[PDB]
Amino acid sequence: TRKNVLLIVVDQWRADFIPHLMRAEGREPFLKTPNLDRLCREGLTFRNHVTTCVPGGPARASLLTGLYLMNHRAVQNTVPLDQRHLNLGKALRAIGYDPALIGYTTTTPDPRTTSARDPRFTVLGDIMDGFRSVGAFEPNMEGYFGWVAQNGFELPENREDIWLPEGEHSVPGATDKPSRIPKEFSDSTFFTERALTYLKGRDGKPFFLHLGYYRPHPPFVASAPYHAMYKAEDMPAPIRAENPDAEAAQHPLMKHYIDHIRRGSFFHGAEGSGATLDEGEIRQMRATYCGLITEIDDCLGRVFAYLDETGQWDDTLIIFTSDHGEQLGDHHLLGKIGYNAESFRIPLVIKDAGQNRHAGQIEEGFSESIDVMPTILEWLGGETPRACDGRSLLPFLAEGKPSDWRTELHYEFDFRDVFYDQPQNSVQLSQDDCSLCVIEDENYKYVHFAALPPLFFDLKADPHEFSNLAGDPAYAALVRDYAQKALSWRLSHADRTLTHYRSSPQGLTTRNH
Amino acid sequence: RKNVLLIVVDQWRADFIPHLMRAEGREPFLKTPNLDRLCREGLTFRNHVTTCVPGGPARASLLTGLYLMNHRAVQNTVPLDQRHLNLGKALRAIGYDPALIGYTTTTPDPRTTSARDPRFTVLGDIMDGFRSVGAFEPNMEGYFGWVAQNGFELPENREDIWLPEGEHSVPGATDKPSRIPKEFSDSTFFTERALTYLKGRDGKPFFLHLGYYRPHPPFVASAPYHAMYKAEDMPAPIRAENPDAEAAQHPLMKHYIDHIRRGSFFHGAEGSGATLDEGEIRQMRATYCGLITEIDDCLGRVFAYLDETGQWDDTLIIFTSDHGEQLGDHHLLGKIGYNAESFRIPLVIKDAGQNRHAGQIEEGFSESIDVMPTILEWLGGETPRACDGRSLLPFLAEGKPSDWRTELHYEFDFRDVFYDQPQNSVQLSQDDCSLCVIEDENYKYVHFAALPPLFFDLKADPHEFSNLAGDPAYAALVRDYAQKALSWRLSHADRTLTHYRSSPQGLTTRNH
Amino acid sequence: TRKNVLLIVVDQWRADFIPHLMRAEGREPFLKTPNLDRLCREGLTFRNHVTTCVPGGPARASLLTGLYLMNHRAVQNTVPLDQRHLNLGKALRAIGYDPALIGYTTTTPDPRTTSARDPRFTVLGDIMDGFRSVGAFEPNMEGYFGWVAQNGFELPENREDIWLPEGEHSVPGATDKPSRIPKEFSDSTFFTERALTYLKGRDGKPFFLHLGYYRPHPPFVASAPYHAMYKAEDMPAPIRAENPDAEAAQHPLMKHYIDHIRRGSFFHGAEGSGATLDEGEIRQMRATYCGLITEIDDCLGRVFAYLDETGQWDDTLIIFTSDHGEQLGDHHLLGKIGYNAESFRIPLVIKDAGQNRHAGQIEEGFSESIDVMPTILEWLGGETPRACDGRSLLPFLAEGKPSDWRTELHYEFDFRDVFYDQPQNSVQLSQDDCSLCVIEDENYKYVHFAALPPLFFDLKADPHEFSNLAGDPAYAALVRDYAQKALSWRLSHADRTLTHYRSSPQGLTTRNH
Ligand SMILES: [Zn+2]
Ligand SMILES: [Zn+2]
Ligand SMILES: [Zn+2]
Repeated sequence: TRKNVLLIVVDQWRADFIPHLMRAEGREPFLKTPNLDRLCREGLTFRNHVTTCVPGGPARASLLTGLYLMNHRAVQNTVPLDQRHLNLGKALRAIGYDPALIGYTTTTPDPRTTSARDPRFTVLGDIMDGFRSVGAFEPNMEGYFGWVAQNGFELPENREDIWLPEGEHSVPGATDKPSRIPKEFSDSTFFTERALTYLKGRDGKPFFLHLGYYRPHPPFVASAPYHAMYKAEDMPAPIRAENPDAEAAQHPLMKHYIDHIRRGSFFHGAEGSGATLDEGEIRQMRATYCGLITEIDDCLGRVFAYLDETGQWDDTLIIFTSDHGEQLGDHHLLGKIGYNAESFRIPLVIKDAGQNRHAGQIEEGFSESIDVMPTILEWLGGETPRACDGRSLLPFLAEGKPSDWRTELHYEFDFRDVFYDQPQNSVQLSQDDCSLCVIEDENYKYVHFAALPPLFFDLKADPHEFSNLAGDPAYAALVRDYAQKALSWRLSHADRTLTHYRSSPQGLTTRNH
Repeated sequence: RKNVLLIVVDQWRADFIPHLMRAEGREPFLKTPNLDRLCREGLTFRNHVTTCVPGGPARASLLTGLYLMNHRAVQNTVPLDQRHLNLGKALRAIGYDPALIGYTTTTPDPRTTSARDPRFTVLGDIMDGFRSVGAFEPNMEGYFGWVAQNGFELPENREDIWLPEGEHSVPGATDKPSRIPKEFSDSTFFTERALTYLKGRDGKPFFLHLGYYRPHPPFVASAPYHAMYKAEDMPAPIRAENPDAEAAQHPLMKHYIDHIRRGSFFHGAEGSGATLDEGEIRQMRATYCGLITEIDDCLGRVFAYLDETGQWDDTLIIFTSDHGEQLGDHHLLGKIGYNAESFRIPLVIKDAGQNRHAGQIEEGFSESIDVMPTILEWLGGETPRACDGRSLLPFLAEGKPSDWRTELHYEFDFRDVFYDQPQNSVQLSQDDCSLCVIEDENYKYVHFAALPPLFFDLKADPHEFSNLAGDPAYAALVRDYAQKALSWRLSHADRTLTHYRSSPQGLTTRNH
Repeated sequence: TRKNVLLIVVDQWRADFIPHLMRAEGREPFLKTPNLDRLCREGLTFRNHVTTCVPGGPARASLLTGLYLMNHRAVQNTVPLDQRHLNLGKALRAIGYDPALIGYTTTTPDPRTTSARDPRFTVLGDIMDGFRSVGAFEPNMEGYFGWVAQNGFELPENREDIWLPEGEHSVPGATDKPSRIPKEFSDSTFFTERALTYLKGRDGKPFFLHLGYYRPHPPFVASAPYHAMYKAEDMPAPIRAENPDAEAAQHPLMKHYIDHIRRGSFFHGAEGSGATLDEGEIRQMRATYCGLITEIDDCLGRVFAYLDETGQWDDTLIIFTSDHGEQLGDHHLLGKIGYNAESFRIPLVIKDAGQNRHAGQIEEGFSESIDVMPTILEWLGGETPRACDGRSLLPFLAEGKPSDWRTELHYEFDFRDVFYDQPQNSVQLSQDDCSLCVIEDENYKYVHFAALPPLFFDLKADPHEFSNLAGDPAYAALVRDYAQKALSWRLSHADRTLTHYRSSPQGLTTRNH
């Protein structure tokens, strides 16, 4: 009996940019993703999914280890992932699968096990040990640019200028002008061709493949025709306080980011404050973001076609997800940082082999990126490792939400200094005191900071997190309650590596409950 | 020439230190002349706690500088991941031989030793990274063989040496001596190993962990210590109306009242730990002081040798206990649960030379995890990045650093081990069988992972009888303490590699 | 300031197929290698280089760890390489260089660090830990066949039938017909393409690249026009004994190989004994073999072009070599097996940076495959690891053969049973007794078997190893001496990982001599 797994991981794709969910609420989608729509219609779409941390580094450690950031300790980009942790790659090998990966993991190696001069200590990060690279973005995007260059397209002196907007009158920033690279040499095409190459090599033998897409990560410019596909005026408006300073008044960490986030990190060549973008420009960006999205969908179309032609579609567990979200103007922020819901809320669509008993349904239960790894391993016939914080989602594909499933969503962020951003200057704390965790449900959200003020939100009254109730004596019992939940969640999720073992007079044994 | 002598007694309560009784205006109800010497020449810390219980957790913390939340040796019989740097490994790194006497009750790491390994057969064994120079060993064979080799005839069942004298003497709280003379006591044994080690060193610099088993039970003493102290001159137990009144406070208290047995505290006895009368509890307390005095006599022997050989003034001497003991407080026997008497332990530090703070009594909030950093940096080393604890040296200089902790912290995990199954009582799986405590001079907040929490007003209710955590009027305070506890957890997440960075320039490191 | 190493490693390319050396000897070359000729013209050609063991797995382990087989213990294909041993990848990372690699290493993993179900324990071998893979043959050649499918070429049901000769009923075996794959999709073009991709991605940044070719490894069939590039009539005749049995009678190990080697392992779909190929058939094979070589040369052309275009040629150390030789019908043998010189004799050409001071010259010092790794590491500024048996060749590019250079060549072969061949059933020995070592110089060769008769050859009279003297009482003193040399070698090359260390009153110390 052949079983395949296709993990599709996009980067920076928000939860609320999924047509199938828009349609269930009664809205007409403002973008098109027909191939995703097929996955959706044929599988289970998760409405309330979060990555348990951001940015890419931490988010991928959580995704590829089943561990919360509090256990995996890859707290930011550039911070080492301890190699004691069992990653998805190493686990799949232990059950006979070859862990093929396309994309990147943005992982910083363990310094105890590699030379200080290792080139990998020179970039944000590199591919996690334990996977087989079959199409790397590679440090500095070299895999891609080499591939562009070997395809006979002549790149500019400064290679990233392929993402300047086209035409010698066009200002960098939000744009309706295409990029300077053709769609047949887009990074999304690059990864897709690597998938097709790999799958064709396999020639019907069972596979695991992590298919990583860079998009819709910035820079926010798209190859033709995706640049003009959608109109600014059809995009939803950003949700924000009256001006950048009103937003900044909420919390010191909010202020650092409002005061520090640059347009140049989201639009190639652009200059100035991300927070000072006007509504018109955010709308345009947003439409470019929709283009990038639809290109991925066109791309998934090719991968699905090859599975159909080779009779593999019904043999394959396809999971579609993102590593993290993106502010996209919400609360005057660009990117993924801080405590706001849009940075953590990501899509999850799972299509079982065969005809899916819940095909087309929308699951409301609270899932977390740490759940993916246990799901895959259980589905391929293996055990969920003891150390994992996450739990297999497979019951959702069966009877439904287990009776003891989590009742709140959990996520974390660590803002200690790295080489390109120094929150600690703004916040005046040392690195071991720069974190927060979040506890959220249908009615409230509590953000607790290691050593700064807490935030509490009535999501019925204030669903966009504008009014901190945390200092209001009238809410003492409620904030108590949520602090207590958060505390119990920590206690219950201390490291589990060896805590199930026991010496006894009858020798070493294991406890299963 | 710098020496370190770490005396770790077992089960010795914070509030059985004469020096502190005297400062409080009381007449010591026991005598510890030698420890009294240390306190007079040194600093006594009055608010010191072990960050967990029982003996393997407490010692993992003590010997790694890590809270239970990071060392994960959450109970006796639960393995200690060997990734964690221990005191002995650290000492070797700064050129000290980590000589150890007694025991650490450490369960080894399954990933680095065979399942058939004999050490997975006992509660625990000496920790990797030390030089054993006098092992209680597993099953206490090191001691027993020493008794046998000294020519003392042992009974069929060896532990019957701690049956009380006389074939008509009732096992239990007893006024009769043990069936072994003091010259073959376990405390005499450990002391003889200590003296052998020290004399072998012949003046060369030294680290030594001098472990004693006492006042661990059984609560029975060699002559004359059985009689030395009187049950009429002991402090009364502080407890509720009856077992059930106390049981009713919390489901874990119920578990322990309902299950602690007398045989775990007096050899061959049986019946319930909770149902001892105040008369019996006081007799027990008399035996305990006896065993305490016997340790003091022993340390006299070890201190004497230090004086003779000119080493006393070079030797950082640290006196402490792995954990406390209820002694019938709250109808409990042992070191379990959340009550302060299981966690409050002694700490007395005598520096080299003349002590700037000789005889003084420190009030700052110290924790067992601080001991290791203290030793290491005293001998010229660094405090490892990974340690939750902090060096105590500033207290022996100018005093409490302006950024010292303002609360005490301690944890307890009560998952099923092979001789007690609290999961049956409280109906939780193992990963939810834990609590942490957060305590200052005014309140204490005991938070459970999956049972109702406890909150006490320490002024009005210094002995933890009236849970206030469900009083709506207390919402804001109970929040505050959950809030502190939550910040402590966040702030004390594992730090092994979280200080490193990659950069355009290569691998670097943040100090702050 | 800028320093590149390109290590080119071909497979099964004999040392006596190097035009530069043939011209030096006075012979008109029977094949063409202009691009290799350029390296020779500009660099140093070593006429007496050997691989210290065969076949692929073991030879590569030696090449890439600097260790003799007596120390790396990867004694055959399928046998694990202990990971305690430090390889080229790991060394390079420790001096700041990315260990990019193309091709394959056929390394069996270390079972103590990897699960028993790891799919890498299912193939002959896979890529060695420590290298970055930027162009894998992959297990099964999937990487290549994936790249052919994706180029739009329609592969047969049994993919490997691309190497059946052209035509409805051309007889498999030594052939003059082309293969059924166009040259634009040959394996040689695949490895090349991946090379160019890699270099184009680097974009001037210093690099290390292991550029591996599969050719001229069998099957012996070539894409058009390489199939008819050379004529049987012009190919050197095989050197062999009068008949197979006569060859067999020299030693039980030879007899086992004569009796078991099949034409199918060298011509795809062929049947019969490789031993029984007549000389016409062998000459045909030799011609096709030259076919594949010149295809490689053509390919090195494109790579050298790109270094020339980009101004990198003068900044690049280029080392050209092979993992092992090939009997190519000599002694009635096909493959790389036993003790004969042609299985071990391999090419080495080294072009230093700048204008080489020994350009064109031919070095005669005895070099071994183990010396390559130290050479590269010293040239890049690092140190020769203390464990290495090999020694740096850079003095040859400076003043010349060091005054204490080895005075003999050493190589080894272990013939314990593997899944696809079982010499233990022929020679009746247990696996720890199934080895030989060779010691050879310009005048004598000694072959020492662990548990079979030894062999001794006078190479002036009998340069082709036909007349074993080892049992002639008149050579007892000479055999003694060579056995004594062999013994002294074993003793002086015992594992050095930690033997330079000492405890002392002062603490831990190191002894440099
Ligand atoms: Zn990302
Ligand atoms: Zn203890
Ligand atoms: Zn080979």
